[PDB]
Amino acid sequence: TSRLTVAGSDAKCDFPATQDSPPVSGSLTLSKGRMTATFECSATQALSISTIPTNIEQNVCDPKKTTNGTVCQFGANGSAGTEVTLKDLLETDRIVNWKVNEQSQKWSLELHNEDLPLTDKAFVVGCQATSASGKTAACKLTVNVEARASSLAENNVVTCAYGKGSNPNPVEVEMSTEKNTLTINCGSDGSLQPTTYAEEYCVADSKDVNRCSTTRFVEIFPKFLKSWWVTETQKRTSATLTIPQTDLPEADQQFLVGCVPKKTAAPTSCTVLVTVKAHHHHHH
Ligand SMILES: [Zn+2]
Ligand SMILES: [Zn+2]
Ligand SMILES: [Zn+2]
Ligand SMILES: [Zn+2]
Ligand SMILES: [Zn+2]
Ligand SMILES: [Zn+2]
Ligand SMILES: [Zn+2]
Ligand SMILES: [Zn+2]
Repeated sequence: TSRLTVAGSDAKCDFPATQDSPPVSGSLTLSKGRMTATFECSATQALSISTIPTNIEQNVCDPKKTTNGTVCQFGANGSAGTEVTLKDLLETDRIVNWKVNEQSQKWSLELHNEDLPLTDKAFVVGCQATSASGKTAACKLTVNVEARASSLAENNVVTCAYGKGSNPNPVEVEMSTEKNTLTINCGSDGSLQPTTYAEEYCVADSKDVNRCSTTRFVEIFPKFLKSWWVTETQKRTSATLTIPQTDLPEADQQFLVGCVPKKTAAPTSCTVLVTVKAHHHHHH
């Protein structure tokens, strides 16, 4: 016998059955503002509980990774893909793991903003209780992790993401004398748009990088040179435009670039709508 309870981002599995049974299954979602999941597994005195994967403090299951490394087993028959680390599933830099609560086992997973992926992710963890050749029951928990939002940071650095909820609107960016640079980071999941960004932009009227009509940058910046763009050379997924401060246009112009999911979780594109303000002192 198995029982799963879920309220917000806290899940509890509780384990004398009529017959045997598939894993009791449920889900929860982590995102900005709901960054901590908890998982508890408890059983009556005669049952031993294990987790799936066997070490939850090191690994989670990727149901998408089936051809593999080590398989995530539920019961004698069941499978939920393969063991991955969270940092690998999330494609992020910081080591992130479920943590045992020290003080009926319970675990906590706390994401930080920097842990939020560029694309929508899901993983699976579970508990299995074995009777004293013994009978099992299990709970299966799917945790969906929503992609970070595409965003603008100081010094006009754009972080693009591609999740279902990542791109409600274009990211609006101002350039002017005091703010004469633009950096676009597509990450390894994305590609700079237009592909010809070193010479061209997308006409801004579409407000959507997915509807990109290319036009030459010289048409709006008469002094434009290709050298105004520098691309990260090992990383061709980031580039920075620097308009020399005396070379800003004499009238306001607007252009669009961005990041599209790479020509191959990632349903949306990142549109960056740039307004170039002539005769503008942002801080004064
Ligand atoms: Zn942190
Ligand atoms: Zn921090
Ligand atoms: Zn990826
Ligand atoms: Zn062209
Ligand atoms: Zn002027
Ligand atoms: Zn100024
Ligand atoms: Zn301004
Ligand atoms: Zn400022």
